[PDB]
Amino acid sequence: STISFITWNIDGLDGCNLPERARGVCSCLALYSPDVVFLQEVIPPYCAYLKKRAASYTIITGNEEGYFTAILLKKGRVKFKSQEIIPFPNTKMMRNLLCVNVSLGGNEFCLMTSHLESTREHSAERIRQLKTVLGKMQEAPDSTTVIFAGDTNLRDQEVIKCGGLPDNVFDAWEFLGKPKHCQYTWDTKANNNLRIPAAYKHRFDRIFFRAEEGHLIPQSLDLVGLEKLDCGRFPSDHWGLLCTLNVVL
Amino acid sequence: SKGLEDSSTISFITWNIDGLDGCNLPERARGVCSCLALYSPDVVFLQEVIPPYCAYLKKRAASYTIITGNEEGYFTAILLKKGRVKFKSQEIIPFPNTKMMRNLLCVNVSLGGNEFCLMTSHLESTREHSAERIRQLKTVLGKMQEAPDSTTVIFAGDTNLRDQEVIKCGGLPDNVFDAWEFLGKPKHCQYTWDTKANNNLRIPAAYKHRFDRIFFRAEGHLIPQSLDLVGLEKLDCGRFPSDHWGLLCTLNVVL
DNA sequence: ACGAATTCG
DNA sequence: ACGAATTCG
Ligand SMILES: [Mg+2]
Ligand SMILES: [Mg+2]
Ligand SMILES: [Mg+2]
Repeated sequence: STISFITWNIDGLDGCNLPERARGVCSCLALYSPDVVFLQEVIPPYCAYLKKRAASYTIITGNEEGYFTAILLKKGRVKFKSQEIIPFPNTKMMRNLLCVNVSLGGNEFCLMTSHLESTREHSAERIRQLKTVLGKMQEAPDSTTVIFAGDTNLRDQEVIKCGGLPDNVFDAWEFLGKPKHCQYTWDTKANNNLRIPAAYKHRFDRIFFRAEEGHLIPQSLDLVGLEKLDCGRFPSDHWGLLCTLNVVL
Repeated sequence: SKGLEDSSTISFITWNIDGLDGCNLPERARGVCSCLALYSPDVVFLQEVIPPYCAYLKKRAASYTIITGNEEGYFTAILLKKGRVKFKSQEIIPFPNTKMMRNLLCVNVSLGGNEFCLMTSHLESTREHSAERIRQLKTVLGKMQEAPDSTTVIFAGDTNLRDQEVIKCGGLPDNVFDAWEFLGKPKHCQYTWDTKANNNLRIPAAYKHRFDRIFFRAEGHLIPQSLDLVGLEKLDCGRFPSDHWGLLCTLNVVL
C-alpha cells in the first residue's frame, strides 16, 4: 500500500503565459500520474481548466474567489470521505488550512495543504499559522495517517522559533537524509519567472507527516516542473515536489 | 546665572535638529539657539548637524565650543559651555557597517570638579535597519562600560530605538540606567518624535516614539533631577525647530 | 515572492 | 523619518 503525490505552488497570480503554463503543469502531472495533487495559488479560471483537464480527479478547493489551494484525488485510487477548512483568522492574504479525509483501500488518511503567509515581513503570522497546522495534525485518530504538503514560506529559523517539529511529526526531506538535489523549491538563479536579477533560494515547499511507527515510510522525493516551456519560462516560479511513500502495517 | 548652590548639577540638552531639512533652516537654528540661551545648559548634544548649521551656532550660540563627529555630510556635535567646561579630549569610534555615516562621538571634560565622558550618536534610522541599530547600541554600551571607574559617563542622543530592540539587546547593563526610566517614566516627556503634534515632515498619520534617550553609568553618584521636552513652539514660519523634540535634563553628582 | 529603494497617505 | 504599498535591481 503506497501513496504518491505532487505538491506545487503553480503561480496562478502570474497572468503572463498563464494558459501555456497551466497546460505545462498538467503535462507534468500526466507524466507522473500521482494519486494526489496539492496545489497553491489556483485562481477561478485555472480551477475551471483543472475541472476539465483533471476530470479523472475529485477536486476540492480552499475558496471560490481570489486565489486559493486545491487538493486533487485520483478517482478509483482515492476514496473521498470529507473536506474541512480551518481559517487563519489573522491572515491578510486569504490563507487557510484545507484538509480532506480519504482512504486508499484499508488505510485512512488526513491530507492537508496550505499556502502560509508570504514574505519575510509576515514572519510572525506565518509562525502562528504553522502552529495551527501542527495542532491540527495532532487531532486525527492515531490509526489515521496525516500528511501535510504545501507552500510554507518557511525559513529554518522560524521552525525553531515555533518550538521545532513535535516528536511525532517528520519532514519528508529530512527523513530521506536531506538530499541536495531536491532541497530548494524556489530558486531565482535557476528559475527566471519572477525576473529577479539576483540569486536567492529557499525550501519553501515542505511535507510533514504523522504516522504510527513505520506505518508511513517516504521512498522518494524529486523536483518537478524543471523544464522551460515554448514561451521560454517555467510552469511556475516554484518547483513542484513529487513524493512516493509506502504504508507499512 | 549658575551660582554656588547649583555647582553639583550638570544640565544638558540633547536634540536631533534636522539639518537635513534645508527649508527654513536659518530660522529654525535661531529657534534652537533661543532655547539654549533660555536654559543655558552646560552641554548640548546635537544630531543631524551640517556645516552651515555650525556657522549658525557660532553666531547665535557663541558661548559654546563645538566638537563635531565629521566634517561633511551630516553629523553629531557636542557643545561645551565656555568658562564652565574644560575640554580634555575628543574620541570618535566608527560604526564599520553603517550605511548612513553614523558613529560614536565622545568628549572627555571636567565640569564642576568632576571628570565626565560625554557621548552622543545618531543610531541607524528606520525600522528596516533594526539589526544594525542594535549592533551600534552594543558598541555604545560597551564603550560606556570601558570608561575609567572614576569618570562619570553620560550618553545622550537619537537612538531610533523601539522598546523591543533594547530587550533583544538583553536590556541595559547592570550599572547603566536610562534617565527617563529612572525618573519613573513620566508621561510629559515620553515621546520625543510625534507626527500628530509635529508636522515638519508632513507625515499624514499619527505615530510617536521615544527615539531620543539618555543613558548614564553610575553607585548613587549620579542622580537625575529632572527631564523636560523643549522645542514645542512653532516659529514665525509656522514650523518647529525640528521634527524631534529636544530633551532638557539636569543631574546631580553626589558624594 | 528576494532585498533594497522609493512612493504614498 | 511612520507603515503600507509599490517599484527597482
Ligand atoms: Mg507566489
Ligand atoms: Mg527510494
Ligand atoms: Mg531625521
